[PDB]
Amino acid sequence: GRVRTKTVKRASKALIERYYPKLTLDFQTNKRLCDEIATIQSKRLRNKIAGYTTHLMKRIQKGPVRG
Amino acid sequence: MLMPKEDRNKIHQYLFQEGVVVAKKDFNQAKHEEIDTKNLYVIKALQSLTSKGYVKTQFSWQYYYYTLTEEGVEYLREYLNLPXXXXXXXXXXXXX
Amino acid sequence: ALISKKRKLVADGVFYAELNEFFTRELAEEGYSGVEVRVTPTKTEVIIRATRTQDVLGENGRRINELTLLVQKRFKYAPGTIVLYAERVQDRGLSAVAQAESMKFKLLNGLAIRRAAYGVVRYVMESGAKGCEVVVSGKLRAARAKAMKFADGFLIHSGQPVNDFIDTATRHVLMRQGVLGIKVKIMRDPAKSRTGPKALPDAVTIIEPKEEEPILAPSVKDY
Amino acid sequence: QQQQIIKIRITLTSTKVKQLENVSSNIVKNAEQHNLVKKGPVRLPTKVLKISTRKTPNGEGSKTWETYEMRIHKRYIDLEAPVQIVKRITQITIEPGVDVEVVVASN
RNA sequence: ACGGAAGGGCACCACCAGGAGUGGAGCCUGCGGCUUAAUUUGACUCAACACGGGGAAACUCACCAGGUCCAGACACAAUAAGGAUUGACAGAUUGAGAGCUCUUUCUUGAUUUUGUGGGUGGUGGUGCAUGGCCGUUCUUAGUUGGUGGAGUGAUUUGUCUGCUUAAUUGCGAUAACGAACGAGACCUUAACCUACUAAAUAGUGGUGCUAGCAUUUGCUGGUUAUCCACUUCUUAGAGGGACUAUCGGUUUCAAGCCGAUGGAAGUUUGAGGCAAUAACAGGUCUGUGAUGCCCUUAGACGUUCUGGGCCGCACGCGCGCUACACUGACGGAGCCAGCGAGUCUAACCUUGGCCGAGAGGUCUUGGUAAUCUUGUGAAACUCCGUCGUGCUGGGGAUAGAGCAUUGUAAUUAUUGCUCUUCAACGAGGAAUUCCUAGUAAGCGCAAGUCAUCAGCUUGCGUUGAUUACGUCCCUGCCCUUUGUACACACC
Repeated sequence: GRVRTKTVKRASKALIERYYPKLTLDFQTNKRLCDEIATIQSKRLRNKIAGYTTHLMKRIQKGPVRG
Repeated sequence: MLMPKEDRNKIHQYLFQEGVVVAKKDFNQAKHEEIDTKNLYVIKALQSLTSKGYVKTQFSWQYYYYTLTEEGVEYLREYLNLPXXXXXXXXXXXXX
Repeated sequence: ALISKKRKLVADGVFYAELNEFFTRELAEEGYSGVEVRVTPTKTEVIIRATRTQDVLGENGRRINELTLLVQKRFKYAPGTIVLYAERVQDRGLSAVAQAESMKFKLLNGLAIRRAAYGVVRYVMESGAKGCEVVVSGKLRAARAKAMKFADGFLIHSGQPVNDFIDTATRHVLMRQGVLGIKVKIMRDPAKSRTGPKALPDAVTIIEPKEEEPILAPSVKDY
Repeated sequence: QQQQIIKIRITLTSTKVKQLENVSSNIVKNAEQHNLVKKGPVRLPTKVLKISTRKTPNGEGSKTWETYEMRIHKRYIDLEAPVQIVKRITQITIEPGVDVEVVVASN
């Protein structure tokens, strides 16, 4: 069950919302960005958020998404 | 309890002096640390002293912790025929 | 001595347990709240944390003497190999044990269960605590047993932050009728913490950007 | 004029890894604060003391076993050092909970 | 809240497909039944019965036959310094070298005695008076509040038809919008780190040194200091790493799931720890000096001592252990783990050398431990033979005799050893438990218990399949819809 939790998708939401002059479609740069931008008390969590904000990122780059 | 007044002397002297007693819940122990009597003698003499409100009694982990009280000092005084303002652990010892 | 450090550490632990026990029993009327044992050169330092150190000291240092003599005599220590200090606990309303013994001593004064509990939780909140809940189990004035939860604020119950934030005390108030169980819970503010993880593994805070004024063709600046 | 080259092995041992490592690296760096000869903090395999119990006070119920574990951590550091600097390294670097022991040893 | 009402789901404590079995056999072991001076007791569907850490020779111990002691605080009163009161040699006696009792008569010195009141102790009662703890619902996903909408209202909406996940997990529809508890996060561990810090308690390379075979240069060992060097293996600190990634199928191009690639690892990475609100007259006063009340308290239901008993056997049931053999027994030989654990005011873990068929003994030793036992040279297992389907050399119950060890004590045989005795059991009725990958099952250790006693247990590693990768047929459980005259809620 790889269904990302609510705080994850909510966080990815806020990120892509207020930091599109940054990020890309690469998990690495997104993750490192995530560290130099948000205080995520966990590596695993931050990487969850980064991977998902990455999927949302690559999915806005073909046609926008709700929220 | 039934004990010779000699061991009563050992006990009451020891308490009036050291101001504090300790004794494990273990009868049949022949003899006690510091005091020269059968452990029982101490425990029961202390039940006596503690019921008439002269000492304070506590337990925890199989050990009778005996505090002394102020009327207890009055009565250790009375029982050891020594003047008012005698001894007890009411002195600053060395400098500790 | 000449022990296996397994048994040394274990024995150290059991020593602590018996210690906190004895102090708890002996210093209830003084709002005792825990100890720590310190192995140093020359002496070994037991440090008390009651709320009433002016009385724990005793008549010009007579009672702390009684207790030091006690511990000494019991655990077999040479007169000076052990010393007991008694320094007050900062914010008595953040260590569970203190509030536990508190409400207990409230109900030994016959105050309304609701009144005592609600006043306890109110105090705990007012002492800048993230949350607090006091469960009261047992039989009381009635016949069949009952229980009462009293929560206020924020607490979590699951995971590692259990060990990190919340304090859980369980004190058995004994009355003429039967007995009651005073369970006390205090969630202390993560933001403070001083030492250790200062925010919940949940809390992911995003920082807010700033307006930028682009336009106006490039140019450069020579220093 | 005291001061003579003694071989030493100070062993730290405790259950709180943060303070143990604290006093460990503090010791190694405060002893290397002055070019002293040494074999730095050697880590002994972490000891795990287990206790396997029944959760129940009595007998009834599913057979739920609860497992407890406490952890011993032992470091040992070797220093080649005189007499003063040793009493100096023993007086300070004291930690409430960390068991420190200072052995001469050379045969 | 409940239903012998309707519709969906969930699940190896459910099916399916198979696996290994259990149920039949001997024995071990618990429960019942009986027996008994006593055969102490709680627990009886899942959620009682290899459970109370319950492997009882004494003790434990609660039971039975018996003998002691008070360890009955304290207050009042009473007795009494012409003596209130304790002890005892011997004997009578008694299981007993108990002055328990008595014979006789020394001693002791206000410690006690008697009496009342009051205490105290109690594995005595009440878990249906309670604390606490635990088990079960639950191998579950539920609880709540702010602004707002509907209602006089208690309340409702949020918190929902669908879809998707292990998840009130998401997506999505949408009078709701955004949230907190719980799930998730987190923790802990097993997986990766020729990247960092290092280590005669870990280990490698080189060399001093030396043995063997080669002798051409070698190959194979020794040398807890002969130095030098390294940190890949080992150890543990700090960091890295995965976020179901990349590509691509399928689906309201949504959550997601499916496949190939890559990767230490892509079933919540594998396995655990914690874990909401609420419920039960679940269990536990036989863990507690946690406790209310009741009962007992000197011919004790207090404790202690001797002896016995929980093991008593026509039979019912449960967890099991060893088997019926030829993918085997026997016998030589090959030989590899991982989790542990160990002695101070002591005899714990024991290498080595001899004595012995064996069990064991005896003399030394290392080790408070990564340093010694120990590389725990474990067992299954692999290899060479013997036996050859014959209740056989499979099987080892039953039983006689002899040596040893634990322990004050081994008879009703604690355990271990050798000789002989050579049962039932020829794959097992209806029935029924567990299980989806290093899993099942086979194999053995360590640890708990422990003086001596594992056929139990908690972990650990060793060899390593078959069959799903689904469903709602049996079962159990959730969810709505529905009824209700229940609400201490179908007991």
